[PDB]
Amino acid sequence: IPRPIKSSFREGLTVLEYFINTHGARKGLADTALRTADSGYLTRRLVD
Amino acid sequence: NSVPGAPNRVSFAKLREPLEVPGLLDVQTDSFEWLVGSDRWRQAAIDRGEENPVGGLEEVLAELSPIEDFSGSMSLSFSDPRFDEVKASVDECKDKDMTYAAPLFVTAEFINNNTGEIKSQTVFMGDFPMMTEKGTFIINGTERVVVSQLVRSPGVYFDETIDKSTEKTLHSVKVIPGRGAWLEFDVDKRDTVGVRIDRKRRQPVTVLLKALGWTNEQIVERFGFSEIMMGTLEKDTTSGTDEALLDIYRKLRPGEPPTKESAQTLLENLFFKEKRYDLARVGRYKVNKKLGLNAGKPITSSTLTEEDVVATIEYLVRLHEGQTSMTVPGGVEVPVEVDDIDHFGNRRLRTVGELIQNQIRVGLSRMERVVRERMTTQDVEAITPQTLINIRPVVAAIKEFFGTSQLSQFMDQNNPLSGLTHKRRLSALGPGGLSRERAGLEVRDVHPSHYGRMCPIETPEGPNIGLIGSLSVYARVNPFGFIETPYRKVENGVVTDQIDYLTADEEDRHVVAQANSPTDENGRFTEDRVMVRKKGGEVEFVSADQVDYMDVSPRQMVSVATAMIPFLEHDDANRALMGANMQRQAVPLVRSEAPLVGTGMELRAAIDAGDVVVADKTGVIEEVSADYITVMADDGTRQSYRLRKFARSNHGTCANQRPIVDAGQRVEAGQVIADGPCTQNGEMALGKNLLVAIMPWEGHNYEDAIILSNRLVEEDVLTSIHIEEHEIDARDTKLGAEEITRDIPNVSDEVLADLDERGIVRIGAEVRDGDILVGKVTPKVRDTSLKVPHGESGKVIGIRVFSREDDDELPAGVNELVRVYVAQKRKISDGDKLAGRHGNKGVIGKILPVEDMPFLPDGTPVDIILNTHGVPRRMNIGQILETHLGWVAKAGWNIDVAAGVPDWASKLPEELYSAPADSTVATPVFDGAQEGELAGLLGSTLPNRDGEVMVDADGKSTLFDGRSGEPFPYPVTVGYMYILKLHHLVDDKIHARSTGPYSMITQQPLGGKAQFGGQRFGEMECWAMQAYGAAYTLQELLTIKSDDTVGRVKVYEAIVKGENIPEPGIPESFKVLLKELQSLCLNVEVLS
Amino acid sequence: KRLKVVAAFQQSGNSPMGMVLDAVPVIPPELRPMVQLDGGRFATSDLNDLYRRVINRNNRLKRLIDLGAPEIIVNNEKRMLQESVDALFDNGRRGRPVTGPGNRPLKSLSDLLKGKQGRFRQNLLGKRVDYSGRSVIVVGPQLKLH
Amino acid sequence: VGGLPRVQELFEARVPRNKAPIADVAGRVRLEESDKFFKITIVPDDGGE
Amino acid sequence: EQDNRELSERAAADREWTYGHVVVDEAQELSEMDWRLLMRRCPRRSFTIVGDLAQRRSPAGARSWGAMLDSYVPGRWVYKSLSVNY
Amino acid sequence: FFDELRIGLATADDIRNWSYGEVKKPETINYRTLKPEKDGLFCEKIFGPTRDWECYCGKYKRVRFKGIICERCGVEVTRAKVRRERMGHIELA
Ligand SMILES: [Zn+2]
Repeated sequence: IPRPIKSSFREGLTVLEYFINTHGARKGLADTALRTADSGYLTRRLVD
Repeated sequence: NSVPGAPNRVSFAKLREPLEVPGLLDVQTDSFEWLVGSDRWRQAAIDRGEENPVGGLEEVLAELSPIEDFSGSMSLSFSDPRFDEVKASVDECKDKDMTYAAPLFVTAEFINNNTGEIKSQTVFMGDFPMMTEKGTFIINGTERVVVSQLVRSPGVYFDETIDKSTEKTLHSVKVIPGRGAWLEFDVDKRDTVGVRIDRKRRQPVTVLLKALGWTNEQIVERFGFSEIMMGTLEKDTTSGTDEALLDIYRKLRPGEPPTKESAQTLLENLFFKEKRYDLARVGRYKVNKKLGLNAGKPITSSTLTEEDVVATIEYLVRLHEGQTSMTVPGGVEVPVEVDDIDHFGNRRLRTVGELIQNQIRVGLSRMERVVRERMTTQDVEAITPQTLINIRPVVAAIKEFFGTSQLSQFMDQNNPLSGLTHKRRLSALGPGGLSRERAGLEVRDVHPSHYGRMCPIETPEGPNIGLIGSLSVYARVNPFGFIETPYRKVENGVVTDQIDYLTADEEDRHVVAQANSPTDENGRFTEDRVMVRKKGGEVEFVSADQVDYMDVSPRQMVSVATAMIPFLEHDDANRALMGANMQRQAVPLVRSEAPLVGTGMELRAAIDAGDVVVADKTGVIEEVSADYITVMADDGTRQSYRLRKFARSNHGTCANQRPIVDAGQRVEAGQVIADGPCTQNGEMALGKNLLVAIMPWEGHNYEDAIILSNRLVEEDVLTSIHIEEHEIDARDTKLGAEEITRDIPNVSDEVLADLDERGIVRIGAEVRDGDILVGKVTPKVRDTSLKVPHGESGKVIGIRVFSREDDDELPAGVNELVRVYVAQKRKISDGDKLAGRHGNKGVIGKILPVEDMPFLPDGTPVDIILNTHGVPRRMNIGQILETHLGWVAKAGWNIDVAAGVPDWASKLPEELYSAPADSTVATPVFDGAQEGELAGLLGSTLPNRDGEVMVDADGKSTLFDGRSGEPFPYPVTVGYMYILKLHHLVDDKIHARSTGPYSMITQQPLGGKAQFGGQRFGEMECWAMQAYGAAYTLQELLTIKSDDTVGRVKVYEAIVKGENIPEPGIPESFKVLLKELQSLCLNVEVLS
Repeated sequence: KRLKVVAAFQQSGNSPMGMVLDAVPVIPPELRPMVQLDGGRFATSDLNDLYRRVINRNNRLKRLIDLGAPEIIVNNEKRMLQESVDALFDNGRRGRPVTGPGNRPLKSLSDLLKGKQGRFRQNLLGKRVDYSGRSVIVVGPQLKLH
Repeated sequence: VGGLPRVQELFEARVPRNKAPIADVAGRVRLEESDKFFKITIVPDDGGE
Repeated sequence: EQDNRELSERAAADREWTYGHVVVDEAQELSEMDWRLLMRRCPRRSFTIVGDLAQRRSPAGARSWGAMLDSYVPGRWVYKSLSVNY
Repeated sequence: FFDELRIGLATADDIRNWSYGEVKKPETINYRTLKPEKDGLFCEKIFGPTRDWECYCGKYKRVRFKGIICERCGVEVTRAKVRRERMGHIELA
């Protein structure tokens, strides 16, 4: 997003800044089971 | 304020809220009102909108009336639904294990078209589960909540999908009603338009057009702006309507012979007959807004017509050809544009009302059938409607939705906020929704259409991430089902006070400003590069007269648990998410205390939820006890409120209420008369303010663990009450009848100490695992008594006993029922979980005596020690600021304005210039305490009892070690933080097993905390163990401990006797498998 | 594809004469248990039924072959025996299953060690190990690594 | 993006998407190129094909 | 599987290909069936036919344009000329 | 002890050998008196006894003498644990 966040968590993000920073956060909390599953699949193979 | 009894809670807010937060659970009540045509809703509609306000029952009964047969000699209609008073109150229901319902009535008229004789007859439709003032239902005694479902709106949805084989663009459309068949058009790589009906084999759309009575001249007139369409015309082996109707009937009804009339009536009663196909009213709205049809004109009732099936194609072509406009012949201009699926213009909300409507419709369809089938085989001139009618199906639908549905959920009664967020919850899963297969990662995303409509933070952390959500605070719900949020209106660069609620599509064709934008004395603007959001979720600098709207507050997108977080813009979304979902799991304490530093959002949450008691009418407190409050009002009437004492929730908590008013007091209306489980003077108190030191102690606060004083146990600060329910039924049996009594086969004579004459334990008696609560028997005779499960213990509160004889109510096969309610006061031990409102939790490692805690130069010990290592890599510093302000409050302040307000109190009100101790304050999430103000107020910080300031102007206080007595060489950040005790306790999460109950279907332990089952030993553990080379322990786990039977016996014996453990024989998973291959005549042999 | 089944019996100490059966074994009861229920009802598997069917057909066929009866009824009952035994081994593979009370196919012997409810897949999963517990962990730095 | 996909692409002996051709022989190269295409010819050092 | 051959090659290896435009120089040397093929190739009918009937060496030829085109693009084809010679 | 596992085709002699009898009746139990029937299924003579150390005759029940075949019922008296480790055959017509 070419609009950056020119504020820190010390100054305090504005409302929009705090809105466009939820996207990647939720992407992470979502992906962080598929990642585990892929690793486990590779490991299951390597073990078999 | 706007609340009569308003504990003064000063605010650092620098703006004025031009719009008071609405009722927070209206999303439920308004919808249930639309369903029963209540007069409030009827006028609310008439007051703005339409002229005939049609309800939600009226609507089904109209879309059902009249029930005719094939001939029409007779007809049977329903109308004018009525709701006569409820039988019993909410308490009477929650106690008698009964539902909160009202008799429903509807007039049923019958005609005899041969004669024409009316036989009007009022009817009894059933007892209809009604809805409480709190936004709930009460089903069979338990309190429930009908969550709202997110779905995709009916309509016509275009698309574009780069092709795979050829890397070619190719468009598609799709018409999706509430009921009917899916009609899809496409443009493929061969550049030939096509169609599919009931998702069947594909066809040239020209087939459909001609089937609709179109001649190639008509087509060439309408189309012809596109050569692909002319080509689909030429390259077609079916000319003439009837030939095309036969084509459709063939690719759609194979084996049955084509008949002219059959095909005509098929294409008629597939889309255009409003019995097998209906775009619900929202569907028609969406399909007219798009396509520019039926402009400025009713949407009363309709289904698919021809103009829409044709403008769909014109839109598809005009879009393939890459255009930005379409002006249908008669319709209006419209932008050509692909449709986003997760956009809220396209997604919509089924509220409790619509769900119940649908299930009532289902029951009514069953009733309609059953009516017909007894409407041919009866004697006319005799049949009233109450003969043709069997209401049973209806009730079942009702009783099958308020039970056996994934949207009627047991209420989250762990604390007021948990329920309040349960009721404002949006689900994208359930009957009619989706599942974890289709549920990918774009429905679980945040979309720029959620601003003011859905919270981008509140949602679970695991497999329900992004699907479940929570509705914002300033948002409401269109009658269609689309969520609206308010915006201030702006004219000529200056902002008015006219509030206009917008749904997304409207929001998208405007330039929307930001609340924190400056103004001066008028709402006018003083900057020029105003920050705005544009259509495509985009944000940018723009001019002044160029804004078409404005936001009311900064907290328009946040929710009700995320707005009770101070210093949010200083935390990160993950940790704020976790804080929110933590507050929502927080037990009620024996004594509640409100945040010394909070947000202007706890009072209103506590009111709207409903675990408090508010003055119905202004008046004067006549009498006050702990079980009753009595107000003699100003009009002469005497209201009498009753209080729930030690009331078990659905989660073991306590719902005790306690008054906060004294006799003779004069209360307004809207004033809090009693507090709840987690309120103090009407504002959420889910936790405690505790004196915290930010420092690493001697390794006992390592990796997120925490350290506590023992004053939090001595003074039962973080102590909770937990109640639990134990039920036993006494039913009949062949061998005999179960009779609950005191006497029992040979057992002790003391165990019957706490048992009264009836065999049920005696109140005020303390109990212990294995001890008896109530005595039941199955003949032989047997000892079938109820005993406390392992761990749980406490004192007998209550006994709720139901008997066949007394005739209260019971199920089938059962004759008697006893519920026991036993309580447990739980002080904060080690292993328990704590947290704060910023995503900072941790188990308790060490509970330290007060004399070894880091104490201050006042003698004041700290109460909790938190480590420095988890703060700066998690971005949850909002707790540091919280801590500082907590100090600033517990120890008041006075800015010295002798020479004038300093350069950092400029923006401050004239009410924060000073404050005494214990001075609660408010730092709203995005209009709150800045950092200069806080650094300055850390210096004022009135001295103590002895004229000394224990804390510097940086938040740091020199401390002393209670073990060495020597001071720590470096000053330490100290303050007061608001923390919370979580349902994740110890006793309810601890387990252990040596040998107990096994399955008897698999030869394994009955795996479960309730069945006293052991832990599992999966594949990965076996892998690790094999990688150690450990081979006798692995065999010990897989044979001696789980499945083997003689092995378990012999090992228990060998250990209880003291003889070395026997050695394996030959695997018993082999001594029998053999005896299966010797059965298939396989000569499996084992050899050396 | 055809050379394999022949090169097998080329060296296999055994010849293909086992594909054809002249005796058939039975399992030990504890694999076909039949137990009353706690209240008067019964609970069984469906292998005793298959063996009973086989044995009925076989004894009747024995008779038909002692009674000098025509070749046709002997032939018919022999087809029936083949069908019944093939069912017992793997009912549901060839043609139509042999349904039971509930129009359910009777669980054959292949259906005893094939699926995850099968004697092979078992012991490759979690077993609910006794002499075990679980709790919540806190930190002790007054401790040693062992 | 050569992470877990590449590991799965190797331990399973799969032909890669961006496959590169290798030299069946030693020697020198004659490199020609035309519109959107390379053509290499390996003249060996032994004196063969 | 994944060979993402360039457009020229992915196309020329397929007669079931729909182009987006078609140039034809010395187009008088073509036959009714040739144009049938071409117009089965481009359904968008976005041709740029060049030619000169009086430069024809073919006994299938055109002898006029409307002959071969009105069967595919009647009244919807433009005829421009280039009169000067330099 | 175990070193390898061989699997192969069974002959009729292998099945005649694995066995301890030859069942002939289509009888499993007596639904009335709840007892396995003779020369049928769940029999005690070729699969072993059900109650431990007692013959289906129920006479030579004491364990003090082991390794005898009660002539009446034919049930060698021993541990019932064999009813898992015991097979029989059927010499099909
Ligand atoms: Zn005997």
